[PDB]
Amino acid sequence: VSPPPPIADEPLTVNTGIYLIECYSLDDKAETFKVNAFLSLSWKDRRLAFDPVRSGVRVKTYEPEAIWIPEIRFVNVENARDADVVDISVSPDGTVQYLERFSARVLSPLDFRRYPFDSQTLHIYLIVRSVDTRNIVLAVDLEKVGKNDDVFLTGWDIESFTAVVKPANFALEDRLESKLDYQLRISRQYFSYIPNIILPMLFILFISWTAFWSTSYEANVTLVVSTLIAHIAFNILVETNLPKTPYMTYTGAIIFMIYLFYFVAVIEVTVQHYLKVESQPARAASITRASRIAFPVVFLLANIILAFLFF
Amino acid sequence: VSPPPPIADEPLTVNTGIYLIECYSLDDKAETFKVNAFLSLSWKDRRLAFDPVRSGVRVKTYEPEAIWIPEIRFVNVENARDADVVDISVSPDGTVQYLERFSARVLSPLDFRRYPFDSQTLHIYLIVRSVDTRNIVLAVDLEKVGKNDDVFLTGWDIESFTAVVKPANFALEDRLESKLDYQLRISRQYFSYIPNIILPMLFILFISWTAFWSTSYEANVTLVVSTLIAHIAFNILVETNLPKTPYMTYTGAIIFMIYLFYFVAVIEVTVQHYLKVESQPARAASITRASRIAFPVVFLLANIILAFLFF
Amino acid sequence: VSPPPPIADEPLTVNTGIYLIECYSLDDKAETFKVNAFLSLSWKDRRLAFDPVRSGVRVKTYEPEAIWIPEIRFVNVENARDADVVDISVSPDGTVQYLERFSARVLSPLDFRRYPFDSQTLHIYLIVRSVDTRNIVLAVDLEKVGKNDDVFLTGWDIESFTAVVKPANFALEDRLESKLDYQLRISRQYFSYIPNIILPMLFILFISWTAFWSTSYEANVTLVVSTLIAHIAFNILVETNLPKTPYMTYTGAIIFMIYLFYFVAVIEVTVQHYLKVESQPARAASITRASRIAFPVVFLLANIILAFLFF
Amino acid sequence: VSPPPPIADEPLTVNTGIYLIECYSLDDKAETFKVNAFLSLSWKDRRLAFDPVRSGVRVKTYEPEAIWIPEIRFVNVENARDADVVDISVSPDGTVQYLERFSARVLSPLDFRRYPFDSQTLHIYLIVRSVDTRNIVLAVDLEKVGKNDDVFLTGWDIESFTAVVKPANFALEDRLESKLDYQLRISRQYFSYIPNIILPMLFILFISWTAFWSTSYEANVTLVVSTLIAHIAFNILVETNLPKTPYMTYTGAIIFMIYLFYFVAVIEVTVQHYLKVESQPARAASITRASRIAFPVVFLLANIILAFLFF
Amino acid sequence: VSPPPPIADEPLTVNTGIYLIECYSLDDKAETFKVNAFLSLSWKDRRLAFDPVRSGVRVKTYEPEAIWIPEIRFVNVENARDADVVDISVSPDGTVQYLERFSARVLSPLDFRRYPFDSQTLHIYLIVRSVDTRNIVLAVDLEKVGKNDDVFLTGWDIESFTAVVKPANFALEDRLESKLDYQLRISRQYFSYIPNIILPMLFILFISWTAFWSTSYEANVTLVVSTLIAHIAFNILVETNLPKTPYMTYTGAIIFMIYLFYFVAVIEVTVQHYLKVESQPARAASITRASRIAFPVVFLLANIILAFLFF
Ligand code: NI
Ligand code: NI
Ligand code: NI
Ligand code: NI
Ligand code: NI
Repeated sequence: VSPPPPIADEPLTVNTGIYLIECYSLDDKAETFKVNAFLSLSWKDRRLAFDPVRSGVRVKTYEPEAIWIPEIRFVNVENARDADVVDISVSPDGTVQYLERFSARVLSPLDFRRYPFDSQTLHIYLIVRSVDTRNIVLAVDLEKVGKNDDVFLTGWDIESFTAVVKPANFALEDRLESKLDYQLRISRQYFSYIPNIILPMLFILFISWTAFWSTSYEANVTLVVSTLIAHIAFNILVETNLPKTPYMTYTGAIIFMIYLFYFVAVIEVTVQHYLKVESQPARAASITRASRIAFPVVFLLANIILAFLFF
Repeated sequence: VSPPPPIADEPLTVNTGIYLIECYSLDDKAETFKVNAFLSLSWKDRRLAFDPVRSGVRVKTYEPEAIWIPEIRFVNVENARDADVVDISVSPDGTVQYLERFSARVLSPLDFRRYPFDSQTLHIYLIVRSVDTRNIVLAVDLEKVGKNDDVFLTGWDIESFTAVVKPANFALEDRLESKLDYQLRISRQYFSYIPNIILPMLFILFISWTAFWSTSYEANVTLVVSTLIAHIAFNILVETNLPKTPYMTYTGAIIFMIYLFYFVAVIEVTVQHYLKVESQPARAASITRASRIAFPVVFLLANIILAFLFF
Repeated sequence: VSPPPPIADEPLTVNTGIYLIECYSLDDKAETFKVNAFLSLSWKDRRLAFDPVRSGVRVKTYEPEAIWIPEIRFVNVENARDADVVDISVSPDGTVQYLERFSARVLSPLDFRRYPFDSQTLHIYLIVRSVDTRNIVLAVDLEKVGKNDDVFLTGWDIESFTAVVKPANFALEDRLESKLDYQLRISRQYFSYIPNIILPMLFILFISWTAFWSTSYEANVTLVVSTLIAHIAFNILVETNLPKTPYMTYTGAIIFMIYLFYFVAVIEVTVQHYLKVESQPARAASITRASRIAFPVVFLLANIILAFLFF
Repeated sequence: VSPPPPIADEPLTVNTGIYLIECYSLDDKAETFKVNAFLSLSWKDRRLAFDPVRSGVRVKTYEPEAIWIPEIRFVNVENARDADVVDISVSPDGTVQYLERFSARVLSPLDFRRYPFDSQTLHIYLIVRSVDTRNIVLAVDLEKVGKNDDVFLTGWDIESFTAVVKPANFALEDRLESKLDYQLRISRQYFSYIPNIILPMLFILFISWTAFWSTSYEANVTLVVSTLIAHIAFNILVETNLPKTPYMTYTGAIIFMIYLFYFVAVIEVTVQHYLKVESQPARAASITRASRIAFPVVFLLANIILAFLFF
Repeated sequence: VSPPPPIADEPLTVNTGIYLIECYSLDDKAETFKVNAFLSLSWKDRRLAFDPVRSGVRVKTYEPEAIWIPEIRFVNVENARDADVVDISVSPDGTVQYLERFSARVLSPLDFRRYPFDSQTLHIYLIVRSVDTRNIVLAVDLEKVGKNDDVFLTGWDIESFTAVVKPANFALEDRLESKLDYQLRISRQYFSYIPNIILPMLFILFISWTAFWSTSYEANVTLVVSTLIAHIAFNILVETNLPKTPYMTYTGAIIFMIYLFYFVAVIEVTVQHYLKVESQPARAASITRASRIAFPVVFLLANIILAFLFF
């Protein structure tokens, strides 16, 4: 088999569509997601044209090996898609209608800068390589691009599944390549982060600040060091659900900043004890009373600055 | 091969049945379960009809490639099912009886709102796409729907395995689609959660309340902060076996609430110490004595409110 | 190909044997184990009978596709076995000798009630479904059931590999099914549990009891709360390599009970401090002296009761 | 099919090229990385030469089975590459242009000596074994060696992808072997290690040094022992993202050294208490004041020595 | 195809060789290792004899399907090897030279008794089953047994790769089997265990011994209990990289022994406090001074005894 011959000099247009059946395993660390979908393909092959009166059939069903089929591939997949041909139908004018159901593990970078209040645009790149006989170009039929209503991605809200209608045509290894960008827009369900991570982390930090209403150095050391220990258990838990980033994240910035608050609280507790031992308690009292206001105020202002820089 | 021709204009009815052989790996985090079952299919193909007197056989056995077989698929599967044809039998009137044994990893959402006292309805969606020649519709043969008595799902009680007899007929990519819903009802075995998670978590909380029978600030700080540390090691264990939900769960609500009790206990311990340093112990004594009753009472009432809202 | 015809009306007997080559990956959490073995099959097919003088051969070697072979399946496997046919030999009287080497992941429930002093009976269920032409029944040739001497299952002692000679014949979807039970008896090597889990867990508990020889409330709080923290680090470890059981395990019972001992020790430490603050030390001293005997005695008796209930 | 015959006695030159499409899963522990790329092959087969005037075609497209293709393998792969032939083009002189898209898991040792400020040279070894008819030699077509601009390896900067143009020709199992070395140079994005590991680890260490401004033995013991506990919860995190190295790593050296600082701090805290109990506080004061300068100074100088030895 | 006929009654000798290309993933817990190697086979098949003068050719090249090839298998593999035939060369006398490149996951038990100063003998068992026509026996061609110089097994030193030249011939399921033992001798690179596990574990133990230079019960309780807590984080980290054994390991013995030292240190700290409260400090002082010598001395002697028993 060889590609359909051009009537003039035009490229062969292969109309595409992806219909999502299942979306699962969005792996934040691996920056992958698994997909199960329908891939629809359509092109004109005049050599397959027939007369409906003479043949007695209005449509002709072929096996993939019997006819020419464009070699359509995905760019950003781990391995080639697991595909099963559902139907191949040829109309009298030779219009081929191809339908396959496939499953694939897709590589798609994630921007964690605004985590856990982030939105992502997952990509599925469709590609076709031109042949020596003729150039093959891809097109999107938007009416054949969609998703099942039941498509759910645990911990995410699915906004839209669309395609950038204009393909990216370029040369690769002395042959033209036609690339389509299918985009799955998702937004993170941040709800659970508030009672499970944000508030417990704030509670232990506020507990360390009770040392500003205590003159007992031994109890203060216990308060600040134990909550810092209680905080270490929380930081590690964050940096095992996310991959190693070259940039600063919203949550990473807050987590780092909270260490400074523990560090300055230890300095305050040390300074307070040192002055009282040095028979300067009136002074230690001024630093401790100022700390009661300074620590929550600086914490609030630093968080407003951070939220502003990130959002 | 082509589909059986209609006598009038009627759709081809494909009778289905699923008999569960094995149920395993209910993954709460992934919201998947693995299944090993028999899939039975039945339809009339008049082109395969025969005379029993002339043929000398009452039933004819065919290989899948020899005859037309409907392309039946599962909607909510990770990859296409691993299937092995067991038998194909044709009766004299042309009624085909197809039997295959398959294994599949099924995507089925779980509602954790009442965890660990939750019940679930797992779904297995059977689907068939109509062909150009004729429309294919699915039906349930209730006599061929069941499960092996030995079918066990570790940590769960299997209630029933039934099918919604009326299919969901709809258009998908300019063709008719007939969908059946097979439902596996299960209820969680909550027993082990009581001695392993609930009671140990309550023990450490009650230990923090012993600070209400102590005037020693340094020992009180040690009691409340250390048990809060012990509590942290328990929340992490629970959350890592469940996915991220946009709603509040029963266990998550209790776990969050217990933090407030640790936080208020620290305030009480701080207030008590502050008043005694300020030479107001009669007052500190009133707050501490009230706390002895308030903390268990508010804990009991808040749990009654939570149990009411969730059940 | 069709099944061998019956001389009278008798069912076709398929003699079976399983010879274990490798046993690996006994997964306690998943309740699975992997197996690599030989599966031998034997049956009489008179249509394959030949004269040795005329044919010039004493044995005939066939390809699986050339002759009729019974569809033998395993009941309790995750997916269908990975099998490779080794040999098919036909004797002059039509006796077929089939041999395949296979590998499979087997689902077999484990009873953890006596863990880590437990024994298990792993099962491999062989099954055959009858055909319309005739009924197929399975048989065990005990001389063809065995295991390689080098077969090792890490952390377990392999006792025996036998088969329940009488098959379980039953009707399933209007056809006879013949099921054989192959049993692999194993006993857990409990040795390492003594120095690695049991004794370290007992050491920290006995360390908490040193608080009964101390009047220092602050040191006592540190002793009991820190060892309870040390006990938490050991419980989590056990409840990860074990599934969520609807019943109570031997180790689970001991682990739960040890919490009560920590809880009562905290009450004692609190009661002791409260009485001394109330200028009643003679009384606190009586409770503390009684606790020195009561705690180890109640611990010993409760363990004797538990060992009796479980063994 | 047989290899192309030599015109004189020359070896057959197979021109190669690798174009990277995807780079993912650089597993530090396993010392592997996954690759998805184009493999281009080119050689002259005179038996396939044709006249463009007579044939009416300027290029001829063949199926892999129709013509002779060199058996090209990768040396350092876990299993054989998953390959799909994209195109086979023959020019009139018989120059074959072969193109396949493949995916493979590559074994490439990593040098962690300078971690997390390390750079690596990943290798992909191409190999061909000579046949009895003639010797096959590999060559690099630099114009067909490259990478997609979007090629990203999470946590790494991709510097270059080049090939050592001269093959390593050698005898292996009584036949000639021609080996090419494709090199992917990468440098680690160390940025995130500073706020997530380096600074938190330094904060807890500096917190232990506050004991040099305290005379309270009980608070000092709490400061140094608790931060050492906090440090233990950091060493474990690093040594589980790397394999077992026979040499010393930069990070491993720092982590080990920090233990000595905790150990000497405990000695100082013990010596200080011992002298004060022995009524020698003037002396304990001299050691404590010296420690305030000695500990940060020795820490800085030891880190300068380490940085010098490693970089 | 059928096996080569015997000239007299002798068994067919199949000469074997394994050449290691890659060694990776030595999994201590699973007791497996992955291998990528060349498997060479050689046997005489007189039916393939030819005259070099008449045929012109000195060697004949065949496709695997064209000639008879012995069914060679590996005993201790998880699944059947992934094999690709490289070459099949037939010499004038009928001597066949077969070469394949394979990859396999090998099951090989590991003796952890001397861990981390252990050496292992990994096994690769080659096997052939005799046929009805004649008996097949295996032999080792030592000239075809080896390994690539670049073969590296991370964390191990590769000593030798040899074969036990004499096969183990035995009857299995009424046929002869010929088994060869290929041995890969390796020794563990223990270096990193010293700064990463051994010394940090010793540091925390020595820190607990500072309690013998302190009269402060509350600081002593903090010293011994906190380092015991710091020790638990080091036993779990070790016993998760190794499987459960029925015997005792070197590292396991040391780890167990260190618990006794923590336990006796708590007794000493308790006895010291008890005597001082009982107005017997002269006696408490004698026990504490003796402990300063006894604890390091008994630790050294117990380690000498352990090293002697294990090495
Ligand atoms: Ni497929
Ligand atoms: Ni299958
Ligand atoms: Ni197989
Ligand atoms: Ni492929
Ligand atoms: Ni292969």
